[PDB]
Amino acid sequence: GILDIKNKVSNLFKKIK
Repeated sequence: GILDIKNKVSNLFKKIK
């Protein structure tokens, strides 16, 4: 799931702050 996985990357974007 490409959209799935990029949803995680999106989460990691705020999750990293």
